[PDB]
Amino acid sequence: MKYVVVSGGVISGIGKGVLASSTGMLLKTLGLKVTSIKIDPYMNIDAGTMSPLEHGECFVLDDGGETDLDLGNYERYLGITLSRDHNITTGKIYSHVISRERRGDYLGKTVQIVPHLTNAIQDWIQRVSKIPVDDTGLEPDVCIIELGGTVGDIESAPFVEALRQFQFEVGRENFALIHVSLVPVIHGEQKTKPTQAAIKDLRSLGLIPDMIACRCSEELNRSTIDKIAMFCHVGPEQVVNVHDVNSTYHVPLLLLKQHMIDYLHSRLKLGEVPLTLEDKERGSQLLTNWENMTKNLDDSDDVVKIALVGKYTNLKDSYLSVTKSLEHASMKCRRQLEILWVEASNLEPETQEVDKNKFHDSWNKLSSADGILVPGGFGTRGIEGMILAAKWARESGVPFLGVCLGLQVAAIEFARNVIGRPNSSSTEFLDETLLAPEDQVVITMRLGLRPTIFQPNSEWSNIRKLYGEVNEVHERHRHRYEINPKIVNDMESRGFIFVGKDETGQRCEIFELKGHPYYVGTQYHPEYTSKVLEPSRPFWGLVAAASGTLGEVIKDINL
Amino acid sequence: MKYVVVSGGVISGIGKGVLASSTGMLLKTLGLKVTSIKIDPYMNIDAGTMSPLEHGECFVLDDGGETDLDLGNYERYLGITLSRDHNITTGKIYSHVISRERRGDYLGKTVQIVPHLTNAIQDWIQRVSKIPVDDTGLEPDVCIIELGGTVGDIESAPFVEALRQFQFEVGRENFALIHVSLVPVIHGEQKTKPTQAAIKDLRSLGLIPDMIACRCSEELNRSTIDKIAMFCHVGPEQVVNVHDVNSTYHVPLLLLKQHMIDYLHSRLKLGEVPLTLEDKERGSQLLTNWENMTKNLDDSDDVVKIALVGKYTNLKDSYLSVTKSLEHASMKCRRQLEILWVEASNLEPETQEVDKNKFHDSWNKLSSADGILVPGGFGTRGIEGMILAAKWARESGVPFLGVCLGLQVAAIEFARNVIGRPNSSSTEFLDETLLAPEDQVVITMRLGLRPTIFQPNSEWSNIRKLYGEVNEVHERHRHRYEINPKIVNDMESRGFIFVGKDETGQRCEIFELKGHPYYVGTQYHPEYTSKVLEPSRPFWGLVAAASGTLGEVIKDINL
Amino acid sequence: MKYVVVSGGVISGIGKGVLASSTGMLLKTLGLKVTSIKIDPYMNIDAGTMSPLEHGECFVLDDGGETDLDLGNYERYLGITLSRDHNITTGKIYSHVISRERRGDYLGKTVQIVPHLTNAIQDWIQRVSKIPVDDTGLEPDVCIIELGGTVGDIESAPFVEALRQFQFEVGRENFALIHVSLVPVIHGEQKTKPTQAAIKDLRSLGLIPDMIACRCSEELNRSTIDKIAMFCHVGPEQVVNVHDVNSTYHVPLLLLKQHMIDYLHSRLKLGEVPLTLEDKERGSQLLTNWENMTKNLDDSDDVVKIALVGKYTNLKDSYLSVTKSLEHASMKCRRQLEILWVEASNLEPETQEVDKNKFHDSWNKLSSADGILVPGGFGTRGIEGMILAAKWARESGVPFLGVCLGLQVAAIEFARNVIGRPNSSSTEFLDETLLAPEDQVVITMRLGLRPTIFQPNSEWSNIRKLYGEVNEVHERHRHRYEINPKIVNDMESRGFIFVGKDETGQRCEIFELKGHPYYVGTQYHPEYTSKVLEPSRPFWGLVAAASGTLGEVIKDINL
Ligand SMILES: Nc1ncnc2c1ncn2[C@@H]1O[C@H](COP(=O)(O)OP(=O)(O)OP(=O)(O)O)[C@@H](O)[C@H]1O
Ligand SMILES: Nc1ncnc2c1ncn2[C@@H]1O[C@H](COP(=O)(O)OP(=O)(O)OP(=O)(O)O)[C@@H](O)[C@H]1O
Ligand SMILES: Nc1ncnc2c1ncn2[C@@H]1O[C@H](COP(=O)(O)OP(=O)(O)OP(=O)(O)O)[C@@H](O)[C@H]1O
Ligand SMILES: O=c1ccn([C@@H]2O[C@H](COP(=O)(O)OP(=O)(O)OP(=O)(O)O)[C@@H](O)[C@H]2O)c(=O)[nH]1
Ligand SMILES: O=c1ccn([C@@H]2O[C@H](COP(=O)(O)OP(=O)(O)OP(=O)(O)O)[C@@H](O)[C@H]2O)c(=O)[nH]1
Ligand SMILES: O=c1ccn([C@@H]2O[C@H](COP(=O)(O)OP(=O)(O)OP(=O)(O)O)[C@@H](O)[C@H]2O)c(=O)[nH]1
Ligand SMILES: [Mg+2]
Ligand SMILES: [Mg+2]
Ligand SMILES: [Mg+2]
Ligand SMILES: [Mg+2]
Ligand SMILES: [Mg+2]
Ligand SMILES: [Mg+2]
Repeated sequence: MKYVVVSGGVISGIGKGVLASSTGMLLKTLGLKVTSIKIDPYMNIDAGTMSPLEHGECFVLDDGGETDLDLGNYERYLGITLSRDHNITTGKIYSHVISRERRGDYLGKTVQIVPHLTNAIQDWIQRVSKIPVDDTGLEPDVCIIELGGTVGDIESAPFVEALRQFQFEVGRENFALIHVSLVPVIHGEQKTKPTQAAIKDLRSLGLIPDMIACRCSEELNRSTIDKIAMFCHVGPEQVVNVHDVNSTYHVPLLLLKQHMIDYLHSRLKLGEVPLTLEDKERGSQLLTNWENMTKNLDDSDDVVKIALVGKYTNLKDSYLSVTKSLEHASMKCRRQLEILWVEASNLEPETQEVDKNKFHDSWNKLSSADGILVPGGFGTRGIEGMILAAKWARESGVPFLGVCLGLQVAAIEFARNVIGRPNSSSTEFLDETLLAPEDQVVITMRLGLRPTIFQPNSEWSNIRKLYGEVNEVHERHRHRYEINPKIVNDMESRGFIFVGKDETGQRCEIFELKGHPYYVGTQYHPEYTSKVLEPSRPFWGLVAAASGTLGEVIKDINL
Repeated sequence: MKYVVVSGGVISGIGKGVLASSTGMLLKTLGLKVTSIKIDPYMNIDAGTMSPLEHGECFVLDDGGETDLDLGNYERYLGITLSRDHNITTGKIYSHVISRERRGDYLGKTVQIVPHLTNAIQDWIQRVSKIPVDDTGLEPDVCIIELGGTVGDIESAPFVEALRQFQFEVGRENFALIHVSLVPVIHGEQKTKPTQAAIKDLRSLGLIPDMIACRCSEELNRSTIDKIAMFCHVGPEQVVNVHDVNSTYHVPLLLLKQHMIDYLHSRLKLGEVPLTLEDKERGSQLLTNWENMTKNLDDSDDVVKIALVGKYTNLKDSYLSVTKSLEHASMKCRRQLEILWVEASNLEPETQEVDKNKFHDSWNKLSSADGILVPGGFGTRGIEGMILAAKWARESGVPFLGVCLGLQVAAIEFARNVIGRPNSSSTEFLDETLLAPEDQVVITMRLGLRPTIFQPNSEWSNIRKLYGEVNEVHERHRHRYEINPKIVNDMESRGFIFVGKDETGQRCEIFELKGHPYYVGTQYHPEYTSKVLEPSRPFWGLVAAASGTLGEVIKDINL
Repeated sequence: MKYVVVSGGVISGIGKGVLASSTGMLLKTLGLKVTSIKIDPYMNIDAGTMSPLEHGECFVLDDGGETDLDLGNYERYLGITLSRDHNITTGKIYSHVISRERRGDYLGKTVQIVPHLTNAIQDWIQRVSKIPVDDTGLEPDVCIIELGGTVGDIESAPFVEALRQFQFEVGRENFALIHVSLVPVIHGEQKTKPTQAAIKDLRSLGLIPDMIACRCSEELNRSTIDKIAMFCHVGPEQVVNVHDVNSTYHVPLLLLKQHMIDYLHSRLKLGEVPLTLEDKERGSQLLTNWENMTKNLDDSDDVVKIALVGKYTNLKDSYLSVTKSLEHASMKCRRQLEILWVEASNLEPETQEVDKNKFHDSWNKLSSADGILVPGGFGTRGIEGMILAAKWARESGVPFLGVCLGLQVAAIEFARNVIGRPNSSSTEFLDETLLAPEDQVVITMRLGLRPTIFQPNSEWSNIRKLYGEVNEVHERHRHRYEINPKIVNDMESRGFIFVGKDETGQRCEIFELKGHPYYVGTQYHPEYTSKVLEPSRPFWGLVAAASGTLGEVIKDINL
C-alpha cells in the first residue's frame, strides 16, 4: 500500500479535498487502483444528525452511511464506492477504544492516547485501505488520506501523532505528505511568512512535507517559489502553484503541467507496483477522457438555465452533489450551465407583503428557467412555495425533475390541482391535524442503496428510456415517508403513472406524467450516483429536456 | 511614561507603522506629548549603506542620522523631531553590549542575552523615551514602540523577551500591546485561524495583547469579531476592524469611530497624567484640523498632475517622503494629486530603438504634466534622461522643482543649452575623464540639518517669497558634490541666479531662473521637513505653480 | 570534513565536554586527525576579562588567547593545539558581521540573522575546521563541535539554526548529532519524560539526534533504554548509557564497550576516509596506551598527598588544569593522588582569632602534605598566607612547586627570611607605598607561548634535568610583573639561582634553590602544556619528589 496524506495549512477550507481528489484522479492515469480515507477531527459519529448549515450536505453511501461531504468528492472523481468505515472521526476512534476497554481487550493495562489510541488509528487505516472500492475484487495500490481541520489544533493532535508513527510503522517510499498552504497577496506583494509558520508546526509535530501546494490569488512569482524552497528543505520542483481557477475540472491538468505525477512516481517508487499493459491503457484512456471533457468545457458557448428551487440557496454547499450532477449533465450536453438559485418561500405571495424585491427576483428567475429542479431538501417549511413551482412547470410545459421531497410536492400539487382535493398534504407538516386526503404517509429511515423495479406499462416513459430500459434501477435512499397507495390508482386514472416501485409494490419511487415533455420524479437521490464522465440519468434527462436534443440523447443511450 | 507596543502579525508589511502613527496622532488629541521608537530586528547599524531597493527610501534626520523609513512616518504624523537613538536595531544593541564588555563594565561576570542584552534594551527604551521631541523642553507622556518584523522570528526573540520583562520592570497600566493581524477572505468567508495561531505565539512568548487590530479586505462581520473575542480573552470592544481604505489620512478617524482612545484612556489611566486646559484645547485643535484636511480630501474634485522623473519608479516606496510631500501640498491647494511616475531613462531616444511602448508612454506622461519634479535620486545612470526633462520644462514654461540631483541636472542642462558648453557634466558620472567645464565638483557627506542663507539680490524670487522672506532657511542635507563656484557668475550673467548659499558662500544651495513662472532647485531635501498640516514650501510652490493660484498662496504665506 | 555536534540536554553542566573529548579520543584510535570547536552562547569576546568564579579557570593558548575552559579539555585528550578562532562566541560572531556591515561588504542589502549571521557561523566553522592542529601540516578529518548551553534557550537560537542549515549545506554522512540528556531516578524508578521533552525541542528546532547519551545515577535498565528508543526514532544500539563514574579517564572505555565507534563508522562512512597502515598503527597504539594508564589507575594503591595552596579552593574548577596536571604526574608515578585543598588566608594567624576550626584544618593539611603547590592564582589578597606555606617548605625540606605568583611569593619569602629585608614585597599589593626592596616590578600582559632559555651554570638543577637538559623551554605566559633584576645577584649570592630567563636576560622565569630536595618556581603556567600520556615536567618533578623516586624518574627522562 502507498499512502499520500493531504494536510493542514494556514486556514480551513483551503482546497485539500480538491487536491486530494485531483491527486487520486491523476495517479489513476498510471493504471493504479486508488482509495481514499477522510479524517475529520470532529466528534460526531456520522453526519446524519447534523444539519446542512455546517459542512454542507450530508452525503449518503450504499451502506446507508450518512457521511462527510468530502467522501462524495472522492466517489465522483475516482469512480469508487466507499463504506462508512472510510470516514474516520474522533468519535468513531475514541468510541472504538472505549468499547474495547469495557470488554477487557487491553488485558488490564492502562490505555493511553499514545500508544493505544494512536495504534487504533494505524490499525484502522491499514484495515480500511485494503477494502475493495472498484468494480473488481483487487485490494487498492494507493490510499489518499485527507487530514481535516488544520495542523496544530488540539483536535488534530492524536491524528498527526498517529501519522508521525505511521510514516515509520509503514516504510518510507510507501508514505508521502502534501501540505496545502496560503500565500496572501497584499499591496501587490506575495507574502511567505504564513507558509513558513505552517512548516514550523509540521516540524514541531515531527512531520516533513514532500510537496508544498501553495494556494494564491495569482500565479506564484518564481522569486516566491525560490523563497519557499529556501525555508522549507525542498527543491523548486516540489512547490506546486495552485492558484484560484474558475473550474475545478482544470485542477488535475494544472498539477499534470507541474510534474506532480513525475515527482510522486520517483518519491513513492510507483513504477515498481506490478501493473499490466491493460492497466496502462485504462490510465491514459481516463486521461484523454478528462482532456476531452475539459476542452468541451472551454469551447462550449450555448447556455442552459436550470432553476434549483429550495431553501437556504445562499449556502451553495448545501446542494453540492445536486450542483455537480447538473454540471455533469451540462458537460455531456456540451452547453454552459447556469444554476438559477430560487428560494421557494420567496415564490409565495405573502413575500410580496414582506419584501417585493425578493418576490419578483424569485419569479423573474423561475420564468427565465429552461428547466426546473426541486432538489430533495430537508424540513417542510418551504413546501407551499415549491407547490407553485411544480404547478408552474405542469401548467406551462417546462422540463421538471423532482427528487425525494420533489416526488412529494409534485404529487401534492397534482392532487390539489388535477384530481381536485384542494387541502391534500404532507403528513410531516401537519401530522395530528388528521385531514382525510393524506398524500404522504409513513411506511426507521429507508436508507442506502435499494432496488427499484419498473411497473410493466412504462416503456412509453422518458424516465424508463433514460435508464436504458433495464428492468431494475439501483439507487440510494434517505426518506421516511411514501406516497399513499390508496391515492395511486386515483392518480393513475388521471395520467400520473407511478412508473417504478419497490419489489413489494407498497412503495412508490418513480413517476412520469403522461403527455408533458419531461415531468419526472424520483424518491431516491440520483445525485449520489453521478460520475464526472457518466452523469446521473434523471439529471441528464432534465438538462437534455431543457436544451432540446432529449431525443438525440435517448438515441445515444439506447446503443 | 506610558508605553504602547505595536507588534507582529501573520505577515510583514501589514500596517503597524500606519496604526502606530494613527495611535500617536489620536493620543495627541488629548493634549498628551507623544514620542516613538522603531525597533528593527535587522542587523544594520543604520540605513545609510543600504540601497532603496529594500525597505524603501533612507530617511535623513537633523542629526545627520540615515535611518528607517518608519521614523519619517512618526515625524510627519506627530509633529516631532527624532535622533538616531530613536531607531533601535539588532546591530546597535549587540554593538552597545560588546563595546561595554571589552571595556570591562560587566566587572568580570559572564554576559548573557538574558538578562544583560535584554536589560540593555530596557535601559535604552527608558533613556530614549525621556528625550525631548517637541518645540518645548518637556519629557514625553507616551512612547509608541513599533516592533518590526513578525513575532516568533529568531531575530525578534531578544526584543519580545525584553518587552515581556519591560511589562513588569515598568508597572501594568504604564504598558499596553496592540497586535496587528490578518483576516483572509476566501470564497466569501472571513477566516480566523491565522489570527488564532498568532495569539498562540504571543502566549508562548509570554505577552497578552490589549487590542487586536484586524486587517482585512472587507469590514469584519460581527460574527468574526465575536469569534476572535472568544479565542483571545478580550471583549468585542477590543477587536478593531482596520479594513483596506484608499487613503491613510482616514485611518485615525476609523479608530476614533471604534472607541480606541476611549479604551486606551481606561487601560492606561491617561486621565491621571497632569495636563492644563491649554493642553486640552491644543488636542482638539489638532483633531478639528485633521477632520478639516480629511473633509477637504473627500469633497475636492479638480485634479493636478505632477511628473516625478526618476529611476525605479515601480518601487513607489523609494520616494515615500517625496510622495507624502506632494500630497501635503495638494491637500493645502485643495486639488486631487495624480503623480505621473516617469522613468528618466525611458525619456532617452535610444529607448525608441529598445522598446517603443516605453519611449512613448514616458513622453505621453511628461507632456501631460501640469508640473515636474526631479526628486533627488541616487546613482548617476539616469541623468541624460533627466536633462531632457529639465530642458523640456525650461523651453516650455512648465513648473519645475529640482531636489539635490535636481539642482545638478538643471545646472548641467542650463550650461549645455543656455551658456552653450555642450559636454559640461556631473563629475560623479565621468571623474577620471577630466573635461574642463565641470558643473559638479566635490567640496565626507554633507549631512543633516544645516543653515542656508539667501544671497542679497533675491527677494524677487518665488522661492525666497515662499519661505516667508525669512533671512535663513534651515533644511536637511545628504550630498557630496556642489555646483562649481567658477561657473556661478557665468550662470548668473545669463539669469540663473543662485538665490541661496552656505554661510561661507563657497556652496550653492537654492536657485531660481529669472522670468520662468517657477523653475526652482534646492540642494537639500525639502521632503524630510514636510508635515501633514504644514507642507514643505518648495513642494507647495510647485503644486501651486501647476494649479495656478501661486499668487494667492504667496499672499496667504505673507500674512 | 566530518562533523560531530555534541549538544544540549535537560540541564547545563551535564557532561558534553567529557563526551566530546572521549568521542574525539576514540575516533583518533582509528588513525583519524580530529579537531574541535567550542561554541559558547555567551556574549564575551574571550574569557580574559571574566573572573574564575564563573565557568572555572581561564585557559591560555599559544596565541595568547584567554579562552574557554572546554578548549583545555580538547587539547589534553586529543594531543592538539588550538587558536583563539576555535572558540566561537555570540560576541565574536555578532562582532564579525557588524564590522563587515560598517565596511559595506553586504553591498547595501539588509543584513538579517537568517541568512547572514547563520551564514557567518557556517563560513567560520568551515574556515576553522580546516586549520592544522597536529604536529603535521595535514587538514583534519573530523571536527567535534560542542554546542554550549541548552537547546531551546534564546542565546542558542542562531547556533541551532546555523547547525540545522549546516546539516544540508554539508552533506548527510558528513554530519552527526549526539544529544546528552538526564534520566532522573526517583523512588527507585528511572524517569524518561525529561529526555522526551528534550527530543521535542530538537524536532521543533529542526534537528534529529543520531545518538542519545543518557546521564544517570545508575546503569540504565534495558526497559528504560527500550522506552527512549520508542519515543525517539532510533534503535536500542543508539542510546548510550553514560552513568556517573568516579574517574573520567574511564569514559572512553565505556563508550568503546557500547559500540559508539562502530555506530559512527557506519553513520559517518569513516572507513571511506583515506588512511595508511601507519595511521592505523598509531590509532591502536594510542588505544593501548589509554588501556595501560586506566589499568594503572585501578590497580595502583600507594597514596601521595599534595597541598594546593590558594584562594577559593571550594570552587575546584578554578584550578581545573592544575588538577589535571597533578593527576597526569600521579598516573606516570603510579601513585594515587590526594589533593589537599588549602585556603592560604586560613594559614594566617589572625584566622585563629576569627575561627579556630579553619586555622587548624589548614595547618593540619599543610603538615600532612608530601608536596606543596602554589598554583598561580589571581588577586594579591592571600599572599601573606602563601609566604608561610613557602617558608614552611624551605625550613622543612618538603617538595615545592611555585607557578606564576608561586615564583613571586617564594622570592618574597626568601628576601624577607634568608636575605633579611623583612618588609620586601609584591608591588601589585602596595604600589603607591614606595618601599625600597621591591621584589616584584612591572616590565601589557606578557601572554601566550614564549621561549625561556637556561642560564649557563644550571645543569646541576633538578628543573633543567626534568626538561631533558634541552637548551630552551617553550611554555605559556599570563603575567604582568617580573622579579626585580637588581635583587637577582643578591639572591644568587645566597643560593637562590635564577636557572632560566627570557632571551634578553631582563626577565626571570625559572629558579631552583641550592641544596633543597625540590624547591622550584616557574613564572609560566606549566599546566596548559600537560597531556594525559605526557605530564608537564615541573608537576611530574613535584609528584616524584613527594613520592621519592625523583632519581629513577630523572633517569627515565634522560634516555
Ligand atoms: N484551486 C482552487 N481554485 C479555486 N477554488 C478552489 C480551489 N481548491 C479548492 N477550491 C474551492 O475551495 C472551497 C473549499 O475547498 P475544499 O472543500 O477542498 O476545502 P478543505 O480545506 O478541504 O475543507 P472543508 O471541507 O472544510 O471545505 C470549495 O468551494 C472549492 O471548490
Ligand atoms: N489600513 C490600511 N489600509 C490600506 N493600506 C494600508 C493600511 N495600513 C497600512 N497600509 C499600507 O500597507 C503598506 C505597508 O504598511 P506599513 O508600512 O505600515 O507596514 P509594516 O507592517 O509596518 O512593515 P514595513 O515597514 O516592512 O512595511 C503601506 O503601503 C501602507 O500604506
Ligand atoms: N560521565 C560522567 N560521570 C561523572 N562525572 C561526569 C561525567 N561527565 C561529566 N562529568 C562531570 O560533570 C561536570 C561538568 O561536566 P562538563 O564540564 O562536561 O559540562 P557541560 O555540560 O559541558 O558544561 P559546562 O562547561 O557548563 O560545565 C564535571 O565535573 C565533569 O567531570
Ligand atoms: O517592518 C519591518 C519589516 C521587516 N523587517 C526586517 O526585514 C525582514 C523582512 O522580512 P518580512 O518579514 O518583511 O518578509 P520575508 O522575507 O520574511 O517574506 P514575506 O513575508 O514577504 O513573504 C524581517 O524578517 C525583519 O528582519 C523590519 O525590521 N521591519
Ligand atoms: O475540512 C475540514 C474542516 C474543518 N473540520 C472541523 O471543523 C472545524 C471547523 O473549523 P475551521 O478550522 O473550518 O474554522 P474555524 O471555526 O477555526 O474558523 P475560521 O478558520 O473559519 O475563521 C475544525 O476545527 C475541525 O474540527 C473538519 O473536520 N474538516
Ligand atoms: O498521576 C498520574 C501519572 C500518570 N498518569 C497517566 O499514566 C501515564 C504514565 O506515564 P508517566 O508520565 O507516569 O510516565 P511515562 O511512561 O511517560 O515515563 P517516565 O516519566 O516514568 O519515564 C501518563 O502519561 C498518564 O497518561 C495519570 O493519569 N496520573
Ligand atoms: Mg469555521
Ligand atoms: Mg475536505
Ligand atoms: Mg520580504
Ligand atoms: Mg513599519
Ligand atoms: Mg563544556
Ligand atoms: Mg511510567
